[PDB]
Amino acid sequence: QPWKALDAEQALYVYKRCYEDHLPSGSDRKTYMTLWNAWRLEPNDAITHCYAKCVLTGLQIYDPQENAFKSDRIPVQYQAYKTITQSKQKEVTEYQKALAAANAKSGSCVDLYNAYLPVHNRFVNLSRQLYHGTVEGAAKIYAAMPEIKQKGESFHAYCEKRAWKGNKQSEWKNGRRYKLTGSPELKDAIDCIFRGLRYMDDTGLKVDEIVRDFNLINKSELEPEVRSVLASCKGSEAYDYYVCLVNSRLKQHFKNAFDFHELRSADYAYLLRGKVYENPEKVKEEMKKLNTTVHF
Repeated sequence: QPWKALDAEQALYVYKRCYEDHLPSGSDRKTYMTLWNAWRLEPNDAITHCYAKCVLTGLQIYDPQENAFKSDRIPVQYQAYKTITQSKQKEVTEYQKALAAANAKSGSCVDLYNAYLPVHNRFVNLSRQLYHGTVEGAAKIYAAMPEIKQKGESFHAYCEKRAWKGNKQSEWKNGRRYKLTGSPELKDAIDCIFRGLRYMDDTGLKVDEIVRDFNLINKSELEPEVRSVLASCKGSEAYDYYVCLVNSRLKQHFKNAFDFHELRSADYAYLLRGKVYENPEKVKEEMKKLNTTVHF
C-alpha cells in the first residue's frame, strides 16, 4: 500500500481526460492546444488553471484528500522506470526539493497553478520523462510492458485475453456479446473492463462515469434513468452493475454507450481528433480500422 508509480497507459489516460474536460472547443481551441501540447502552462487564466489542477491530480502529484503536493512520489515514479528513461538521479532530487517547497494553499485551481508553475518551468522536460509525457518515451515503456493495455487495443479486448487464458474457450470467441452467463471468467472480464473504463475503482462504482458515456452517445436526457437503475442494483461487483444495466430498459443504449467506449478505450485521442459519435455501424467501422496497418 505504498503509493505505486503510474505506467504509460495510466499517464496517457490522465492526459487525454484532462484535454477532454478542459480544452476549449471551436475557434478558441487552437491557442490552448498549441501551448498545452508543447507542455506550456499558458495562458495564465481560469481555463489553464483548472487544466493544470486536473493534470496534477491525475498524475497524483497533488492529493486532494491531504490537500498537499506529494513530492515523495517523484522518486517513486522515477525508480519504477529509470532503466528506460535513463533520467538523471541528481535532477530527480532537485525536482523533489523544488516541489517540497511549493504551497498548495487552498487547493483551488489558481492556488495549485500558482504554486506549481515555477516548478514546472524548471523541470518540465524531466517531468515529461518521468510521467510518460512524450510520445517516444511512452512508446519505450509500452515496448518494455507488453502486459499493459497498448495503444490501439480496447480495454474490452485486453480484458478478454486475460480473463479466458485457460482451458475454457472464450465466451466471446466469435465476438464480444452481452450474454449474462454468470461465469467466473465473465465476472473477471467485466471487473477488468469496468476498472479500465474508470467506471469503478477500489472505492466502488463511479456512477458519473457511466452517465458520461450516455452523454457521449447523445443520450444525456436519460441520466436520471441511468442513476435510478444503478441505485436500485443489488450487489457491488462490476458484474452486478453490468447485469442491472443489461437487464434494464436501458439495454440498447447501454450497449451503444459501452461499445463507443470500447472504441474510445483503444484510441485515447479519439474525441480530441474532433471525432464524435454517429451510430453503432460507424463505431464498428472505426473498430475495423484499428486492425489495419495504419490503425485508422
